[PDB]
Amino acid sequence: VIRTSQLIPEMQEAFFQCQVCAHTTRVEMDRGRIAEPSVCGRCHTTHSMALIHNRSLFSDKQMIKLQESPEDMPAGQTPHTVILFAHNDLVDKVQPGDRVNVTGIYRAVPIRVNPRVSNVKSVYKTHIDVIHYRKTDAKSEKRVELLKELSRKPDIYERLASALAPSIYEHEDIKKGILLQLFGGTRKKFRAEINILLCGDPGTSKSQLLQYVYNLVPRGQYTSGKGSSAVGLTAYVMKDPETRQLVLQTGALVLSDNGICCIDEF
Amino acid sequence: LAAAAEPGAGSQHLEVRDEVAEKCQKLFLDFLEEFQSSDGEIKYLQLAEELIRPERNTLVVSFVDLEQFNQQLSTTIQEEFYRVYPYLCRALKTFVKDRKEIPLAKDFYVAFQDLP
Ligand SMILES: [Zn+2]
Repeated sequence: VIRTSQLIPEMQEAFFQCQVCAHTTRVEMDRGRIAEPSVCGRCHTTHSMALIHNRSLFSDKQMIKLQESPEDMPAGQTPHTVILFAHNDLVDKVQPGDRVNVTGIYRAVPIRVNPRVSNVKSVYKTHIDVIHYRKTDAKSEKRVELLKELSRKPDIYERLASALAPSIYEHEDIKKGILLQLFGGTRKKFRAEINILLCGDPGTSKSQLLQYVYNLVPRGQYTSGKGSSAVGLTAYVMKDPETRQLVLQTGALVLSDNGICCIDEF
Repeated sequence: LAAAAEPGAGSQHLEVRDEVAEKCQKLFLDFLEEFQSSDGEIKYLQLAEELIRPERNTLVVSFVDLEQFNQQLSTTIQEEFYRVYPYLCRALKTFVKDRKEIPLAKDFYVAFQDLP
Protein backbone atom coordinates (compact mmCIF):
# COMPACT_ATOMS: atom_id res chain seq x y z
CA VAL A 1 0.00 0.00 0.00
CA ILE A 2 1.37 3.40 -1.05
CA ARG A 3 -1.41 5.69 0.23
CA THR A 4 -4.71 5.40 2.10
CA SER A 5 -7.31 8.14 1.71
CA GLN A 6 -9.65 9.74 4.22
CA LEU A 7 -12.82 7.86 5.13
CA ILE A 8 -15.24 8.77 2.33
CA PRO A 9 -18.93 8.91 3.39
CA GLU A 10 -20.91 7.16 0.63
CA MET A 11 -24.69 7.53 0.62
CA GLN A 12 -26.95 4.46 0.81
CA GLU A 13 -30.42 5.95 1.51
CA ALA A 14 -31.54 9.48 0.62
CA PHE A 15 -33.82 11.28 3.12
CA PHE A 16 -36.09 13.89 1.51
CA GLN A 17 -38.30 16.42 3.31
CA CYS A 18 -40.94 18.80 1.98
CA GLN A 19 -39.91 22.44 2.44
CA VAL A 20 -43.58 23.50 2.65
CA CYS A 21 -45.34 20.94 4.85
CA ALA A 22 -42.51 18.96 6.60
CA HIS A 23 -43.60 15.60 5.06
CA THR A 24 -40.62 13.19 4.82
CA THR A 25 -39.74 10.25 2.56
CA ARG A 26 -36.81 7.88 1.98
CA VAL A 27 -35.51 6.52 -1.34
CA GLU A 28 -32.84 3.89 -2.00
CA MET A 29 -29.74 4.47 -4.11
CA ASP A 30 -30.32 2.81 -7.49
CA ARG A 31 -26.80 2.60 -9.00
CA GLY A 32 -25.32 5.72 -7.42
CA ARG A 33 -28.13 7.96 -8.67
CA ILE A 34 -31.18 9.16 -6.70
CA ALA A 35 -34.83 9.05 -7.83
CA GLU A 36 -35.70 12.52 -6.49
CA PRO A 37 -39.47 12.65 -5.66
CA SER A 38 -40.34 15.75 -7.81
CA VAL A 39 -43.65 16.31 -5.91
CA CYS A 40 -44.67 16.00 -2.26
CA GLY A 41 -47.34 13.33 -1.70
CA ARG A 42 -48.93 15.12 1.30
CA CYS A 43 -49.35 18.58 -0.32
CA HIS A 44 -48.76 18.06 -4.12
CA THR A 45 -46.30 21.00 -4.49
CA THR A 46 -43.81 20.31 -7.32
CA HIS A 47 -40.03 20.57 -6.69
CA SER A 48 -40.67 20.97 -2.93
CA MET A 49 -38.85 17.86 -1.63
CA ALA A 50 -35.34 18.77 -0.43
CA LEU A 51 -32.52 16.33 0.37
CA ILE A 52 -31.61 16.52 4.07
CA HIS A 53 -27.99 15.38 3.95
CA ASN A 54 -27.49 14.56 7.63
CA ARG A 55 -30.80 12.65 7.93
CA SER A 56 -29.71 10.48 4.98
CA LEU A 57 -27.84 7.22 5.64
CA PHE A 58 -24.19 6.65 4.72
CA SER A 59 -21.70 3.79 4.60
CA ASP A 60 -17.92 3.90 4.97
CA LYS A 61 -15.67 3.99 1.92
CA GLN A 62 -11.94 4.44 1.40
CA MET A 63 -9.50 4.54 -1.51
CA ILE A 64 -6.24 2.58 -1.28
CA LYS A 65 -3.45 2.80 -3.87
CA LEU A 66 -1.53 -0.49 -4.15
CA GLN A 67 1.91 -0.99 -5.71
CA GLU A 68 3.29 -4.36 -6.81
CA SER A 69 5.84 -5.93 -4.48
CA PRO A 70 9.51 -5.24 -5.38
CA GLU A 71 10.39 -8.90 -5.95
CA ASP A 72 7.51 -9.29 -8.43
CA MET A 73 8.71 -6.44 -10.67
CA PRO A 74 10.58 -7.14 -13.92
CA ALA A 75 14.23 -6.14 -14.10
CA GLY A 76 14.66 -2.39 -13.47
CA GLN A 77 11.03 -1.46 -14.22
CA THR A 78 9.14 1.28 -12.39
CA PRO A 79 6.13 0.04 -10.34
CA HIS A 80 2.67 -0.47 -11.71
CA THR A 81 -0.18 0.58 -9.42
CA VAL A 82 -3.87 -0.23 -9.02
CA ILE A 83 -6.65 1.57 -7.15
CA LEU A 84 -8.61 -0.26 -4.45
CA PHE A 85 -11.94 0.68 -2.86
CA ALA A 86 -12.82 -0.78 0.55
CA HIS A 87 -16.35 -0.31 1.90
CA ASN A 88 -18.15 -0.63 5.28
CA ASP A 89 -16.61 -2.86 8.00
CA LEU A 90 -13.49 -3.50 5.82
CA VAL A 91 -12.55 0.13 5.48
CA ASP A 92 -9.51 1.14 7.56
CA LYS A 93 -7.81 -2.26 7.94
CA VAL A 94 -4.59 -1.42 6.01
CA GLN A 95 -1.94 1.29 6.43
CA PRO A 96 0.70 2.66 4.02
CA GLY A 97 3.88 0.61 3.82
CA ASP A 98 2.34 -2.77 4.66
CA ARG A 99 1.99 -5.75 2.31
CA VAL A 100 -1.26 -7.56 1.50
CA ASN A 101 -2.80 -10.22 -0.68
CA VAL A 102 -6.04 -8.41 -1.59
CA THR A 103 -9.05 -10.19 -3.12
CA GLY A 104 -11.64 -8.17 -4.99
CA ILE A 105 -13.63 -7.67 -8.17
CA TYR A 106 -11.74 -6.08 -11.07
CA ARG A 107 -14.10 -3.25 -12.00
CA ALA A 108 -13.99 -0.96 -15.02
CA VAL A 109 -15.91 2.34 -14.85
CA PRO A 110 -16.23 5.34 -17.21
CA ILE A 111 -14.68 8.68 -16.25
CA ARG A 112 -16.29 11.93 -17.36
CA VAL A 113 -14.38 14.23 -19.69
CA ASN A 114 -15.25 17.33 -17.61
CA PRO A 115 -17.06 17.69 -14.25
CA ARG A 116 -19.95 19.66 -15.86
CA VAL A 117 -20.44 17.35 -18.90
CA SER A 118 -21.74 13.77 -19.02
CA ASN A 119 -19.58 12.66 -21.96
CA VAL A 120 -17.18 9.91 -20.85
CA LYS A 121 -13.75 8.92 -22.12
CA SER A 122 -13.71 5.76 -24.22
CA VAL A 123 -10.84 4.38 -22.11
CA TYR A 124 -12.25 3.07 -18.83
CA LYS A 125 -10.45 3.50 -15.52
CA THR A 126 -10.15 0.29 -13.49
CA HIS A 127 -10.05 -0.44 -9.76
CA ILE A 128 -10.39 -3.31 -7.29
CA ASP A 129 -13.65 -3.58 -5.35
CA VAL A 130 -12.08 -5.11 -2.27
CA ILE A 131 -13.68 -8.17 -0.68
CA HIS A 132 -10.87 -9.50 1.54
CA TYR A 133 -7.49 -8.44 2.91
CA ARG A 134 -4.74 -10.78 4.06
CA LYS A 135 -1.63 -9.12 5.48
CA THR A 136 1.47 -11.14 4.59
CA ASP A 137 4.40 -9.33 6.31
CA ALA A 138 3.02 -8.25 9.71
CA LYS A 139 4.03 -11.44 11.59
CA SER A 140 -1.16 -15.69 29.37
CA GLU A 141 -0.61 -17.24 32.80
CA LYS A 142 1.78 -19.67 31.11
CA ARG A 143 3.86 -16.72 29.92
CA VAL A 144 3.69 -15.14 33.38
CA GLU A 145 4.88 -18.27 35.20
CA LEU A 146 7.60 -18.93 32.61
CA LEU A 147 8.91 -15.37 33.05
CA LYS A 148 8.65 -15.61 36.85
CA GLU A 149 10.60 -18.88 36.90
CA LEU A 150 13.16 -17.45 34.47
CA SER A 151 13.71 -14.42 36.73
CA ARG A 152 15.01 -16.76 39.46
CA LYS A 153 17.48 -18.43 37.08
CA PRO A 154 21.15 -17.92 38.07
CA ASP A 155 22.96 -15.11 36.21
CA ILE A 156 19.72 -14.14 34.48
CA TYR A 157 21.23 -10.68 33.94
CA GLU A 158 24.09 -12.17 31.93
CA ARG A 159 21.65 -14.54 30.19
CA LEU A 160 19.49 -11.67 28.93
CA ALA A 161 22.52 -9.53 28.05
CA SER A 162 23.88 -12.45 26.01
CA ALA A 163 20.50 -12.99 24.35
CA LEU A 164 20.76 -9.39 23.12
CA ALA A 165 22.14 -9.26 19.57
CA PRO A 166 23.34 -12.84 18.94
CA SER A 167 25.16 -11.79 15.75
CA ILE A 168 27.45 -9.37 17.66
CA TYR A 169 30.60 -10.60 19.39
CA GLU A 170 32.10 -10.11 22.86
CA HIS A 171 30.50 -6.72 23.69
CA GLU A 172 29.31 -7.77 27.14
CA ASP A 173 29.14 -4.44 28.98
CA ILE A 174 27.65 -2.72 25.92
CA LYS A 175 24.85 -5.30 25.78
CA LYS A 176 24.39 -5.04 29.55
CA GLY A 177 23.96 -1.27 29.29
CA ILE A 178 21.53 -1.72 26.40
CA LEU A 179 19.55 -4.20 28.50
CA LEU A 180 19.35 -1.75 31.40
CA GLN A 181 18.24 0.94 28.94
CA LEU A 182 15.52 -1.32 27.54
CA PHE A 183 14.24 -2.02 31.06
CA GLY A 184 14.57 1.61 32.16
CA GLY A 185 14.33 3.18 35.59
CA THR A 186 11.34 3.89 37.80
CA ARG A 187 9.04 6.49 36.26
CA LYS A 188 8.94 9.11 39.03
CA LYS A 189 11.52 16.35 37.06
CA PHE A 190 12.54 12.72 37.69
CA ARG A 191 13.62 11.45 34.27
CA ALA A 192 13.86 7.65 34.32
CA GLU A 193 15.03 7.25 30.71
CA ILE A 194 18.57 5.86 30.47
CA ASN A 195 20.73 7.45 27.76
CA ILE A 196 23.39 5.34 26.01
CA LEU A 197 26.09 6.36 23.52
CA LEU A 198 28.01 3.93 21.32
CA CYS A 199 31.27 5.25 19.89
CA GLY A 200 33.62 3.75 17.32
CA ASP A 201 34.87 3.54 13.77
CA PRO A 202 32.56 3.42 10.73
CA GLY A 203 31.64 -0.05 9.55
CA THR A 204 31.88 -1.55 13.06
CA SER A 205 29.12 -3.35 14.98
CA LYS A 206 27.36 -0.29 16.43
CA SER A 207 25.14 0.42 13.41
CA GLN A 208 24.12 -3.24 13.16
CA LEU A 209 23.40 -3.23 16.90
CA LEU A 210 21.16 -0.16 16.57
CA GLN A 211 19.31 -1.58 13.56
CA TYR A 212 18.75 -4.78 15.54
CA VAL A 213 17.64 -3.29 18.84
CA TYR A 214 15.13 -0.69 17.59
CA ASN A 215 12.62 -3.39 16.59
CA LEU A 216 13.07 -5.30 19.88
CA VAL A 217 10.79 -2.92 21.86
CA PRO A 218 7.35 -1.36 21.41
CA ARG A 219 7.19 2.36 20.58
CA GLY A 220 10.76 2.22 19.23
CA GLN A 221 12.22 4.31 16.43
CA TYR A 222 15.35 4.34 14.26
CA THR A 223 16.62 7.33 12.32
CA SER A 224 19.75 8.91 10.90
CA GLY A 225 21.40 12.04 12.24
CA LYS A 226 21.87 13.25 8.65
CA GLY A 227 19.42 15.16 6.47
CA SER A 228 18.56 11.99 4.52
CA SER A 229 16.58 10.64 7.50
CA ALA A 230 13.08 9.49 6.57
CA VAL A 231 11.68 10.79 9.89
CA GLY A 232 13.60 13.74 11.26
CA LEU A 233 14.49 14.39 14.87
CA THR A 234 12.82 17.83 14.86
CA ALA A 235 9.10 18.44 14.62
CA TYR A 236 7.97 20.39 11.56
CA VAL A 237 4.82 21.50 9.74
CA MET A 238 4.04 20.50 6.16
CA LYS A 239 1.20 20.59 3.66
CA ASP A 240 -0.36 17.12 3.62
CA PRO A 241 -0.14 16.34 -0.15
CA GLU A 242 -3.44 14.47 -0.60
CA THR A 243 -5.43 17.41 0.88
CA ARG A 244 -2.94 20.34 0.90
CA GLN A 245 -3.71 21.33 4.52
CA LEU A 246 -1.20 21.89 7.29
CA VAL A 247 -0.22 18.90 9.43
CA LEU A 248 2.09 18.91 12.46
CA GLN A 249 4.57 16.16 11.57
CA THR A 250 6.30 15.33 14.84
CA GLY A 251 9.83 13.95 14.87
CA ALA A 252 11.19 10.57 15.89
CA LEU A 253 12.08 11.83 19.38
CA VAL A 254 8.39 12.66 19.91
CA LEU A 255 7.00 9.55 18.19
CA SER A 256 9.15 7.42 20.56
CA ASP A 257 7.59 9.11 23.59
CA ASN A 258 7.84 5.95 25.76
CA GLY A 259 10.40 3.92 23.81
CA ILE A 260 13.98 3.84 22.52
CA CYS A 261 15.09 6.20 19.74
CA CYS A 262 18.09 4.81 17.84
CA ILE A 263 20.05 7.71 16.31
CA ASP A 264 22.64 6.37 13.86
CA GLU A 265 25.60 8.47 12.65
CA PHE A 266 24.92 10.62 15.70
CA LEU B 1 -68.43 35.23 10.91
CA ALA B 2 -69.65 31.68 11.49
CA ALA B 3 -68.18 29.26 14.00
CA ALA B 4 -66.39 27.86 10.93
CA ALA B 5 -64.26 31.00 10.98
CA GLU B 6 -61.11 29.34 9.55
CA PRO B 7 -60.82 28.90 5.75
CA GLY B 8 -57.16 28.08 6.34
CA ALA B 9 -56.69 31.83 5.90
CA GLY B 10 -53.04 32.56 5.16
CA SER B 11 -51.88 29.10 6.30
CA GLN B 12 -49.04 26.99 4.86
CA HIS B 13 -48.78 24.96 8.06
CA LEU B 14 -46.73 21.87 8.90
CA GLU B 15 -49.03 19.00 7.85
CA VAL B 16 -46.92 16.61 10.00
CA ARG B 17 -44.66 17.01 13.06
CA ASP B 18 -41.53 15.17 14.24
CA GLU B 19 -42.96 13.31 17.24
CA VAL B 20 -39.65 12.13 18.73
CA ALA B 21 -38.02 15.55 18.43
CA GLU B 22 -40.96 17.38 20.02
CA LYS B 23 -41.11 14.89 22.89
CA CYS B 24 -37.39 15.56 23.36
CA GLN B 25 -38.17 19.29 23.31
CA LYS B 26 -40.78 19.15 26.05
CA LEU B 27 -38.83 16.71 28.23
CA PHE B 28 -35.64 18.78 27.91
CA LEU B 29 -37.64 21.89 28.84
CA ASP B 30 -38.85 20.01 31.91
CA PHE B 31 -35.25 19.00 32.66
CA LEU B 32 -34.07 22.62 32.48
CA GLU B 33 -37.02 23.73 34.61
CA GLU B 34 -36.81 21.00 37.30
CA PHE B 35 -33.26 19.61 37.64
CA GLN B 36 -31.79 21.02 40.86
CA SER B 37 -28.32 21.35 42.35
CA SER B 38 -27.38 19.76 45.66
CA ASP B 39 -26.40 23.15 47.14
CA GLY B 40 -29.64 24.89 46.14
CA GLU B 41 -32.50 24.71 43.63
CA ILE B 42 -32.91 24.68 39.83
CA LYS B 43 -29.28 24.89 38.61
CA TYR B 44 -29.96 25.75 34.97
CA LEU B 45 -32.39 28.54 35.79
CA GLN B 46 -29.51 30.24 37.60
CA LEU B 47 -27.10 29.44 34.77
CA ALA B 48 -29.66 30.70 32.22
CA GLU B 49 -29.79 34.09 33.98
CA GLU B 50 -26.46 34.90 32.29
CA LEU B 51 -27.97 34.69 28.78
CA ILE B 52 -29.48 38.20 28.93
CA ARG B 53 -26.01 39.63 28.26
CA PRO B 54 -25.45 40.80 24.65
CA GLU B 55 -22.53 38.44 23.95
CA ARG B 56 -23.89 35.38 25.80
CA ASN B 57 -26.16 33.00 23.87
CA THR B 58 -24.98 29.47 24.85
CA LEU B 59 -26.02 27.45 27.90
CA VAL B 60 -23.52 24.72 28.80
CA VAL B 61 -25.35 21.64 30.12
CA SER B 62 -23.86 18.59 31.83
CA PHE B 63 -24.79 15.33 30.13
CA VAL B 64 -24.38 13.40 33.39
CA ASP B 65 -26.91 15.77 34.97
CA LEU B 66 -29.25 14.87 32.12
CA GLU B 67 -28.63 11.18 32.84
CA GLN B 68 -29.37 11.76 36.53
CA PHE B 69 -32.63 13.38 35.41
CA ASN B 70 -33.68 10.55 33.08
CA GLN B 71 -31.78 7.84 31.22
CA GLN B 72 -34.23 7.42 28.33
CA LEU B 73 -34.11 11.14 27.54
CA SER B 74 -30.30 11.18 27.65
CA THR B 75 -30.08 8.12 25.39
CA THR B 76 -32.48 9.74 22.92
CA ILE B 77 -30.49 12.99 22.84
CA GLN B 78 -27.24 11.06 22.39
CA GLU B 79 -28.64 8.86 19.61
CA GLU B 80 -30.70 11.57 17.82
CA PHE B 81 -28.56 14.63 18.55
CA TYR B 82 -28.40 16.41 15.20
CA ARG B 83 -32.07 15.63 14.52
CA VAL B 84 -33.25 17.02 17.87
CA TYR B 85 -30.75 19.88 18.38
CA PRO B 86 -32.81 22.82 16.98
CA TYR B 87 -35.75 21.58 19.05
CA LEU B 88 -33.53 21.69 22.15
CA CYS B 89 -32.56 25.24 21.17
CA ARG B 90 -36.27 26.10 21.00
CA ALA B 91 -36.69 24.54 24.45
CA LEU B 92 -33.90 26.77 25.78
CA LYS B 93 -35.52 29.80 24.13
CA THR B 94 -38.84 28.94 25.81
CA PHE B 95 -37.01 28.51 29.12
CA VAL B 96 -35.00 31.75 28.92
CA LYS B 97 -37.82 34.07 27.79
CA ASP B 98 -38.99 34.25 31.43
CA ARG B 99 -36.05 36.58 32.13
CA LYS B 100 -38.10 39.08 30.05
CA GLU B 101 -35.07 41.18 28.97
CA ILE B 102 -34.04 39.18 25.88
CA PRO B 103 -34.27 40.58 22.33
CA LEU B 104 -37.05 38.89 20.39
CA ALA B 105 -34.75 37.87 17.51
CA LYS B 106 -32.01 36.39 19.72
CA ASP B 107 -30.95 32.78 19.12
CA PHE B 108 -29.97 30.52 22.02
CA TYR B 109 -27.84 27.37 21.91
CA VAL B 110 -27.37 24.26 24.04
CA ALA B 111 -23.89 22.77 24.55
CA PHE B 112 -23.48 19.35 26.18
CA GLN B 113 -20.30 18.90 28.23
CA ASP B 114 -19.20 15.94 30.36
CA LEU B 115 -20.10 13.26 27.83
CA PRO B 116 -18.90 10.01 29.50
ZN1 LIG C 1 -45.31 18.76 1.14
